[PDB]
Amino acid sequence: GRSLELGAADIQDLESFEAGRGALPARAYLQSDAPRLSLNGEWQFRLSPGSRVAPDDGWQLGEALNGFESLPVPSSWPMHGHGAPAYTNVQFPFAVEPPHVPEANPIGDHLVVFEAGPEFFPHALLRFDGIESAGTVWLNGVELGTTRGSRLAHEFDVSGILEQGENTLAVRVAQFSAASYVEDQDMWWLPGIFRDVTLQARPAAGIDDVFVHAGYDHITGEGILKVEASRGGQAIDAVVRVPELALELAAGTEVRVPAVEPWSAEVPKLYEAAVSAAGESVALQIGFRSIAIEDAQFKVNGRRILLRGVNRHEHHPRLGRVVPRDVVEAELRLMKQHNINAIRTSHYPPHPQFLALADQLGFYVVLECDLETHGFESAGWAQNPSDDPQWEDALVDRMRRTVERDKNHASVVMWSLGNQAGTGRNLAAMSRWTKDRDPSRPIHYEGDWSSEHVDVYSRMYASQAETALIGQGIEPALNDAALDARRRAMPFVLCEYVHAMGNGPGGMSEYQALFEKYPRLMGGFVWEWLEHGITVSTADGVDHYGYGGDFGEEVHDGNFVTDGLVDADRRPRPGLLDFKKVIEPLRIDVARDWTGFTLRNGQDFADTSAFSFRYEVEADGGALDGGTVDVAPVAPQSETVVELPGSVAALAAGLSDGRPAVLTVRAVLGADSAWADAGHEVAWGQSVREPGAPVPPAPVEPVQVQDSELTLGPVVFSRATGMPTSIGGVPVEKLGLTLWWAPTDNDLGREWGGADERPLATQWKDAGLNRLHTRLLGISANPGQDGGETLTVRTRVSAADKQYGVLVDYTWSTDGETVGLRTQVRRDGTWVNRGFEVEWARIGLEFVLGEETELVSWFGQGPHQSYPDTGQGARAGWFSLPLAKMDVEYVRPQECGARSGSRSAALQLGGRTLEICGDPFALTVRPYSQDVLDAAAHRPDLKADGRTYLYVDHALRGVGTAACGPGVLEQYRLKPRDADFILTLKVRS
Amino acid sequence: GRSLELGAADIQDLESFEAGRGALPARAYLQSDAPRLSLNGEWQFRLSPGSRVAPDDGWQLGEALNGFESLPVPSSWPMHGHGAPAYTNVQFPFAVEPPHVPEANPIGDHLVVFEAGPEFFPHALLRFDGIESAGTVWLNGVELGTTRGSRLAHEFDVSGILEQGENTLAVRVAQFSAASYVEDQDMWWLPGIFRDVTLQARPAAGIDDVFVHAGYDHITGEGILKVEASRGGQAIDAVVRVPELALELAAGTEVRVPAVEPWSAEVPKLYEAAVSAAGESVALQIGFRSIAIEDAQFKVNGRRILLRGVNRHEHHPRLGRVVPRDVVEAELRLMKQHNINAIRTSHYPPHPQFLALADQLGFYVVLECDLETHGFESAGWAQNPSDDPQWEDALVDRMRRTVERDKNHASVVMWSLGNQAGTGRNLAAMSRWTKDRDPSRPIHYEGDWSSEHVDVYSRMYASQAETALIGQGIEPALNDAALDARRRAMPFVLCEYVHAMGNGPGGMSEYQALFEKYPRLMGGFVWEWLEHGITVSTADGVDHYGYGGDFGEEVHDGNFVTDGLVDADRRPRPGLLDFKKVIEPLRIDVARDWTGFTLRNGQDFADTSAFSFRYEVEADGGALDGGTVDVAPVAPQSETVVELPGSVAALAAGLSDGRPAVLTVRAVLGADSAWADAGHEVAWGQSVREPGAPVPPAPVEPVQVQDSELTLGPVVFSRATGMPTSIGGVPVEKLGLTLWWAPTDNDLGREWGGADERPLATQWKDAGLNRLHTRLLGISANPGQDGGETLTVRTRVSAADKQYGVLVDYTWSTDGETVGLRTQVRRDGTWVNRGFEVEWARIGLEFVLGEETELVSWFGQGPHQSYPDTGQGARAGWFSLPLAKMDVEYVRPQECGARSGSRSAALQLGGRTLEICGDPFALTVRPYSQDVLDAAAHRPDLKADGRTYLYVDHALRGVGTAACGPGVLEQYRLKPRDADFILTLKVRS
Ligand SMILES: OC[C@H]1O[C@@H](O)[C@H](O)[C@@H](O)[C@H]1O
Ligand SMILES: OC[C@H]1O[C@](O)(CO)[C@@H](O)[C@@H]1O
Ligand SMILES: OC[C@H]1O[C@](O)(CO)[C@@H](O)[C@@H]1O
Ligand SMILES: OC[C@H]1O[C@](O)(CO)[C@@H](O)[C@@H]1O
Ligand SMILES: OC[C@H]1O[C@](O)(CO)[C@@H](O)[C@@H]1O
Ligand code: NA
Ligand code: NA
Ligand code: NA
Ligand code: NA
Repeated sequence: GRSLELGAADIQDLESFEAGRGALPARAYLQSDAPRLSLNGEWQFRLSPGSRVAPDDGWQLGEALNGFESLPVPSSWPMHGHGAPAYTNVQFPFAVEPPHVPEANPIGDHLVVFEAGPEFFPHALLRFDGIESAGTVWLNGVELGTTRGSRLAHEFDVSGILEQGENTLAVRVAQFSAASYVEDQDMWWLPGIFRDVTLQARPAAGIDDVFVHAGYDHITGEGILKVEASRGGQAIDAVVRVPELALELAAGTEVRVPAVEPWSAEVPKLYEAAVSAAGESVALQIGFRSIAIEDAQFKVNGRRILLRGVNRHEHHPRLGRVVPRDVVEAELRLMKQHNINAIRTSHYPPHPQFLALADQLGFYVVLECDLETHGFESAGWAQNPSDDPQWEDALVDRMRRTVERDKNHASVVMWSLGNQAGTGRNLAAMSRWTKDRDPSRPIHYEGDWSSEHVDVYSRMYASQAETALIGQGIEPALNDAALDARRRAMPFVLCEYVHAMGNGPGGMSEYQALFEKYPRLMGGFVWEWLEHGITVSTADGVDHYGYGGDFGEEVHDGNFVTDGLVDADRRPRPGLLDFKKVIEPLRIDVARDWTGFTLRNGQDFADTSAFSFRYEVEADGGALDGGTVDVAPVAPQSETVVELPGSVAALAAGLSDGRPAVLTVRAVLGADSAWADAGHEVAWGQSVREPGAPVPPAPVEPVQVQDSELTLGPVVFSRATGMPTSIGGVPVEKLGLTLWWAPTDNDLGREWGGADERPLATQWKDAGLNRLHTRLLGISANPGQDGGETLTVRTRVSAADKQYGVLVDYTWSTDGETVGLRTQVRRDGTWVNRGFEVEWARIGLEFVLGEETELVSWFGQGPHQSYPDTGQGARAGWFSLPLAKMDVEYVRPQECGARSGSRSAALQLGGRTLEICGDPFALTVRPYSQDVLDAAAHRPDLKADGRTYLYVDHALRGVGTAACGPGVLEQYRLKPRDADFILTLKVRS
Repeated sequence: GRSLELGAADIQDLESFEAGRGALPARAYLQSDAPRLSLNGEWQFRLSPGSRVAPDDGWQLGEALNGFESLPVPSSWPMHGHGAPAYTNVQFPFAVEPPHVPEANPIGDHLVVFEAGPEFFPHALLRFDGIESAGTVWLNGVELGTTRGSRLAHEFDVSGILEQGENTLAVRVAQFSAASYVEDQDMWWLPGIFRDVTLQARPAAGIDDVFVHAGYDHITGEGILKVEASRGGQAIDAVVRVPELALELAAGTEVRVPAVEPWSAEVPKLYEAAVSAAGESVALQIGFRSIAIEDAQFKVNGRRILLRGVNRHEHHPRLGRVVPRDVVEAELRLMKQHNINAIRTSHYPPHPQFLALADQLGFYVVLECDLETHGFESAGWAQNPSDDPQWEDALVDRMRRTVERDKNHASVVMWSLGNQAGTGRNLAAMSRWTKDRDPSRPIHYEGDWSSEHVDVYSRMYASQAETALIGQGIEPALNDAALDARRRAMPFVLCEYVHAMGNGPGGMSEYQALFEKYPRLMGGFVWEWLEHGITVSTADGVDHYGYGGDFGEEVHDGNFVTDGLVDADRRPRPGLLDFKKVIEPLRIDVARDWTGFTLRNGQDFADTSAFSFRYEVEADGGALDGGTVDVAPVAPQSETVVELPGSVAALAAGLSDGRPAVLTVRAVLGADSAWADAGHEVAWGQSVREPGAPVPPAPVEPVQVQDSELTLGPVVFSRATGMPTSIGGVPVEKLGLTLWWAPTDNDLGREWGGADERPLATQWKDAGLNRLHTRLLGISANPGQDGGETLTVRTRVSAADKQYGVLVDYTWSTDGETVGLRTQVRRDGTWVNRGFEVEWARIGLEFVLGEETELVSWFGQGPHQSYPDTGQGARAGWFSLPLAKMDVEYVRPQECGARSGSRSAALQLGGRTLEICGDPFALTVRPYSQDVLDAAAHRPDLKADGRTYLYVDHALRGVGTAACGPGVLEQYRLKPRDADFILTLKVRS
C-alpha cells in the first residue's frame, strides 16, 4: 500500500525553500499615471485550522461559498475574532524542525469580486504589498503564483487571465510556512493580507522600474543626477524633467546641476521631477545627498551626523500590522516634535507609503530586510537558515525585493540585512548582492560582530563603558588582523539601546555625552518607539492593553512586547519626554547671575535662524517678566553667549534672599513647520534661585499625656505604637520607614556579572524588603523651649527571619502651627542575605492617611516623574495635578510617579490641605498601597481603598535598563547606609 | 523627660533568658492515690493583639469581665477562631533579634472558677502540662509564677493561697517570647494552654518523686531492681511491693530478682508495682530491660536491635496540638499494625499519657527535649542560643524537666537533647547533666556530627551510599583523632530518613537491605508519621486539608507540613502500606515449584509461636486451594524451610501452561493481641505463574478507505490526524505519546550535586515536556494476511522552540475482534536543554475517551499505587476498584495512582468494557487531565470533565525522596532512549 494522508500537496509547498513562483521582476514602488484600481475593502473569508482539512471545494470560483463571511482587507485576521494574537520574543511557537510546519496552522481563504474596465486591457498586473506568511493566488480560477517574504511586495501579470468586466480573486494564506523560520522578530504573530492589494494597468511604451541617483558635491555645491528608466528589464528612451532646476535630460545620462540645495533630515529639500515615456509617466521626489565613510565617521554631504533614532515597528492596538495612514503621519510628526531625526525599520521594510513621508518630514532611515532567525540561537545556531545553502535563493530574494522597492528615496541612508540572524554564507550573499546593486548606501548588520560584510560597526545595548572605549578606538582587537583593521576604520552605531520598557529608560545622558564627544560614534536608536499593546475591553466597558499570555498562548513572553516610548495609541511615556530633552539639538546654559545664556548649535547642517529665543521669570505667584531676544544665526557646531535684557538680572538681584524663582530660556519654532506649529518647544535651559532652607519650628509646645494617647500641638500619637494617629484633624492610619518599591520591568531582569544573577526584585523578596516590621523600643519627651518639649520615638525595623535591621528615631517638635519631624536611620548588623549584599530601593517614609486626596501640588521637577537616572525632561517650577494624573499608565502596573527634587508639596484632602517642606525629597501620592501595585498584572487590578498613600523619600535608587541591557549605573545605586533628614508638616483647614 | 511607652513590664518578662519562676522541683509524672481535680473544661478567654494593649483591669479576680467569651481548655486557640494557625518550616515568623518579641504578639487571658473541697487542704498544687509559649498564673489574684518550655510540665504550690470553696484561676499566655527562639520546630505555630490542668492534693507523709531502676541480666535472667522515693527532695521510708514477683522491699535498696521476663518492644512484659508511704501511694508499671553499647552496636537485653521507627508529632486536624486520648490509642495501634516498633518524639516530649501507652503496646522511644534553633542556621548560627552563655540555665531546665518527667518508663531507650539546634556549650551542659542524672539511657543528638557529647552517631537523610560506608566503618575520619575513635565505636542511627512527602517515599528497600546487613546500623525513623493538615470547609460543605499559606501567613512554607505516612485523620498513605512491607519482621520466600517457602525470623527476641502461617492459591476465577501449615517455632535471627502440602505443588504442575495463578503465603496473628485482632497480617510472600504473552491478532481485516475516515475492523481513524476517533463504539478524542507527569512534591525539590540544581519539575518545564506537539509524517496501509492490512501512522513529537524530538510509529492490526497496536519510539536529535540532558518521567500513551469510567479492574500489582522504586506493599493478584478509589488524596494534587506491573486491564464505560493486554505496563485512569492535575493546589480544584484519561506506560521514572534527601536512585532514572512495545485492545458491549 501507499499514501493515505490528506493535504500533502499544500504542505509540500509550505515546506518549500524557494522564493515563491510566478511573480514579475522586483521593482521600485513608483507613483505612476497608469490606471489603477485598489481592491481593498470587504472581502469574503473562511478559516481552516490546518492544510489537511482546508477544503478543496473549488471556492476559488467564488460560486456557492459555504462557511465564508465578511472580513476587511487589508487586515491581520486574528484582530477580528478569527483565532487570536500570540506573542513570543525569541522562542518559536512551533517545534523547530525546518522547513516543516505544525499541524495547527490557520489557513485563511480570501475572495473578492471586482470589475475590470477597458483601461486594464490588454496588459495589467495584481500587486500585493504584504501577506503573512505564505500566499497562493488565483484569478478566475487560474493560479498566478505564490508569495514569500511577509513584508515584501509581489506583482503578478494577469494579461490574458483578467477578463473584461467581472473578475474573481482568490487568495489562500497560511499563517505558518518555512518562511516563519526566518521571520522570528520580537512581536505578535499575525497572519493575513495586511497591506494594500492593487490592480494596475501596464500600457505599452510604459515604465516598469526607475533608479534615481542624486548625489551632492559639498565642495562645489553641484548636484549629480542620473535617473535610470527601464521596461521589461531593458533601459528605454524616457525624458526626465525637473522644473525647479530648469532641467530636461534623457534617462540614463548623468549630468551635473550647477547648484542644488542638499537634502538632510534637518533640511529635507526635495525637487519635484517626472520621468515619462509615451505611454506612462512616473512622478518622483528627488533629494540630493551623498553618503560616505571617512576617518571612521558616517558622513552625509561632507559632514559627520548624529543619529537621534528610534526603532519603529508597525503596529496598531486594534488592527495589528495594519497602521492607517493618518496614524503614520501623526506618529512621524510626534517623533519630529520630540527631536527625533532617524528611524530603523525594525525588522522589515515598512508600508511603501512610509518612504515618501520620511523623505518629506526628514529622517535618516535604516531600511531593514525582512529576516530574523533569532530562535535558532538557543540551539547553538544549529540549522540556522542564514548559513544553510538551501536557503540562499530565498534570502537573496528577500534582500533584492527590499532594495528594489525603496532604492529611490533620499531618506534611506543605510541598508540592513536583517536582525538577530546569526552569521552565515547567505548573509554574505545578501551583502554582496546589495553592494553590487546599490553602492551609494552603506550596509548594516549587527549579528556578525566581526563586521566582515558590512560598512559600519553596529552593536545593541553595549554598556556606556564599552561605548566609550569604542568611541576612542581602543576596543579589544579581533583575532583576524585584516578584519580588525577594517572594523576599526568603521564608524560605530547602536542600532538598539536604552531599552525603554516600563519605568525608564535610565542612563540616557551618559550615552549622549559620549555621542557628542567621540566622532566615531554615530548615535543610537532607542528600543523601541511604541508598545505593541492590543486593546481589550470588558463588560464594564473599561479599556486596557493586553500583552503576551492574555490571548491563551501556550508559549509567550508576557509584557516584553510593551517596551516603548509611546503606548499603542501613541500616548507619550515619560521616557519619551526625557528622551526629547536628552537629544535636544541646541544646548542652552543659563548664567547663574541671569545676565545671559550660552547657546551651542548642536545641529549638523542648519543654523539657528528657524528658532525664536524666549525667556520668562516665574515666581511663587506667577510670571514676573518675559520676552524675546534676538540671536544672530549661529552656525552648526558653533557657540555664542547671548545677553539677556538688563531687567532680568536686576530682577534676580532684587529678590528677598529666600524667595524661590526660576528663569527659563527656550528655543521654539519661529514659524510653522511641516511637523509642528510655530511656538513648539525644541530646546530649553534654566537657572534657579532655590528657596531657603525651611525653619524648624521653635519647640515651644509641650507634650500632653493621656492613658492611651499623647498630643503635641496638632499631632495625636497612639501611646501604644508611638506613631501619629492624626495631624491637624486628618487621620493617619500608619507611618513607617520604606526601603522597597513595587519592582519595575527593569528590576525583574537579570543583571549579568557577579555570582549573583537574581533580578533585583528577587534579591528584595529573598531579603524581605517588601515585608518590613517595626518594633517599638521606647518613647520619651525632652525639654524644648519655654516649657515646650520634643517627643522622640525609637524603633527598629527589620523583617521576619532576618538578623539585620535599621534603627529609626522620630523626633517631633511643634510650635502649635507647624510640625517638625527629624528622622535618623542607622544600620544594625550587616545587610547581607543569601551570601550577597542587600541593596535598597529607597530611604523614605510612607504616610497612610484615612482620607482621599483630590489634588497634588509641589515645587520641584515636573510635570512628569523623575528618578535619579531619569527625569531629564522634568524642569524646575510649580506644578499641580489631580491625583489620577500623578500616576503613569504602564500596561503592567509598577513603581512610577515619583517626583524627585521636590522642595515643597501640598496635598488637598477635601477641605483640609496638608503641606510638606524640607530639604529636597521625592514625592509620590497614590490611592492604593504598594502591595496592591506589585500584585496588579493589568491596570484594572488597581483599586482605590479610600486612603492616601504618601511617600516622602530622602534617597532613591535609579531605574536603569536591566530588562535588556545595562542595569543602574554605579552612581545611582543605593547600598544600605546611615542617613538623617528633616521635614516640616502643616495643615490648613 | 523619661519613659512613656506602655506595657514595658510585660515585655521585659517575655524577653527574659530565665527558666521561669515560682515552680516546684521538676519531677516524674506519677499515678498517685492523692485526691485530684481536673480543671479542664470551658474557661473564659480574651485575646489582645499585643502586650502594650493587653488590659491591666484586674481581670484576674474574675469579677466584671468585659470582652471574655467561652473557650475550651486544653486548646490551641487559633483552632477556634481566635487568630489563625501559621506554618513555617525553618524561617522564624518574626524578626530575628533575641530575646526581643514583635509588637504583633497574641496575648490570651484565660480564667476559670472551681471548687476546692477539704481534700485539698492544707497542701495542694496546680499542674500545667503544657503552655505555648509563655504563661503567667494567678490564683485568687496572687501570682504563682511563670512557665517556660512549651511542651514541659510546671507545678505551683497553692498552700495558703487556695481557699476553701470557690477559687479563681487566671492565666495570661503570650504566643511569642524569648522561648520562641528555641522552639523553631517544623510545624504550626499554635499558642494556648494545650494540655491538662490539674489541682492535686499533697498529703503529709506523701511521695513527691520516684525513680525506677529495673535492669536485666540476660546471662542469669535476673532482674536488678531499685526504686527511689523522695519527699521534698529527700529520700524517705517507703515500701515497694511487686505482687507478681513475690517482692516486698524498701525504697532506696537494690535487689536481685532471681528470674524476670524482660521488657522489649516485641514482648513488652510489665510488672504491676506500688510504692507507698503513710499518706500517699504511687502505682507503677515496671519493665525490666538494660541498654548498652558494645562492639559499635546498640543493644537491649544483650542483643542488637533493629529500629523500625517513625517520627511522631502531636497534631490534630481540628484541635491543633491537642490530641485526644482515643486518637493516641488508635494511631499507636495503627503503627503496630504496620510493624513499627520505634518512635521518636519529634521534637519535644509528648503528652505525659503517651509514655504508659508506649510501655504497654511496645515501642522503643527516643524521648526528645523541647529545643530547636533551626532558624539561626541561615545566619551562620550567629546568636544561636545553644552556644550563648545567657541561655544555659533555660536550656538545662528544659532538659531537666524532660528527663525527670519520663525517667521511669522502660519504653524510653534514649534521651535526645533536641533537634537542629547547631552546636554549642549549652548542649554540652545538657548532655553532662543528663549523663550524671540518668546513666541508664544513651544520649542522642544529630546537630553535632562530631558526636562529642552523645553516645550514638545520628544523621538525617544520609544517602543510601553513605549509610553503606558507615555500616562498614569506613566513613571519612574526623579531624580530631580522639573524637574519631569515639564516633567510630558508636552505633549509627538515622533519626530521620526516606522523607514521606507526597508520592513516595522511594528507595526504602535499599536502606533496609543495609540495615539487615550491617550490625552497626541501628535502623531509622521515617519522617514523618502524620501530615499536619488542618481541616477547612466551604459553604458547599466540602472538606479539604489546608497547609501553609491557606491561613493568611505573610511568611510560610506551603505544603511541607503535609509530609506524612498518614493524613491528619490517620488515613494511611500508600507510603505506609509500602513501609509496613519493607520492615516486615519475617521474611517469606515462596519456592517457584510451590513445594514450600523459606522462613527467616527477623525479630530480635520473639520466636514465631505468635503467628499462624496460611497459604492460598488464587486463579482467574478465584481461590483454588488453601489452608494452614504448622511451623516449629523458629528462634530469632534463625532460618528454616517449611514444606507446603503436596496438593499445592501438584496444583501448580497441572495448569494449562498459559493460565495465571498466584500462591500467597502469609504470617498472621494466631490470637488477638493488644494492638490487633487474630488474623491480622504481619508478613507475606508470593510466587506467580505469570500469564503467557498475549497473541497478536492475525491481520486478516483490511483497511476501508473513505474521504475523511479510515476504518480497520472496530477502529475508525480520522484520516486527517491518523489517530483513532473510536474503537468499537467508544469515542476516542485524542491519542498521543506521553513523556511527562504532574510533578510530585519530590520533583519540586532541588537535587543537589552537578551544576544543575533546577528541580526536575523545572527541568521539565524548561524542556517543554508538558507541552508536547505531534506532526503527522505519513499514513500507509500494508499487506497483512488473506487480504487483510496493517495501518502504520508515522509521527514526530516535540515541543515549541525545541529541535530535539522523538519519532513514533503506530502499527494497527485487527482480526475484527481484538485490535493489535505496536508502538515504536526513536530519538531524533540530542535531548539536551539549557545545557543539561533532559530526563523523562515516562514512555507511555494517553488515551482520552469521550465517556466516563465507572470501574477499573486489572491483573498486576495492587491494590494501591506502585512506581519503580515504591510499591513494595503492592502484591500480585486481581483487583477491581471504582474510579474515585483509583486516585490518591494527597493534599496538593500530584502524579499518583499508577499501577505498575499490570498484565491486563478492564475499563467499564457503562454498558461497554474496554480491555487492554500486552507485556507488562503501568495503568492509570483519571476523570481529569494532567494539566488540571498539575494546576490544582487543593483537591477541590480537581473536576471531572466527562472523559476518561487512560495512561498506558511502557516505562516509568522513580519518585525518590528529593523533597528532602536523596533523589531517584540511578537504576530508577529514565533517560531518553529508543523503545518499542506491543498492546492489544478489545471492546465487549
Ligand atoms: O549541599 C547542599 C545539600 O547538602 C545535602 O547534604 C543535603 O541534602 C542538604 O543540606 C542540601 O542543602
Ligand atoms: O529584479 C528583478 C528580480 O525580481 C524577480 O522577478 C522575483 O520575482 C526575479 O525573478 C528577478 O530577478
Ligand atoms: O531601470 C531602472 C533599474 O531597474 C532595472 O532595469 C531592473 O529592474 C535595472 O536594470 C535598472 O538599474
Ligand atoms: O529537679 C528539680 C528541679 O526542678 C526545679 O524546681 C525547676 O522548678 C528546679 O528548681 C530544681 O532544681
Ligand atoms: O526520689 C526519686 C528521685 O527524685 C529526687 O529525689 C529529686 O527529685 C532525686 O534525689 C531521686 O533520685
Ligand atoms: Na512596560
Ligand atoms: Na520586545
Ligand atoms: Na504532600
Ligand atoms: Na515538614
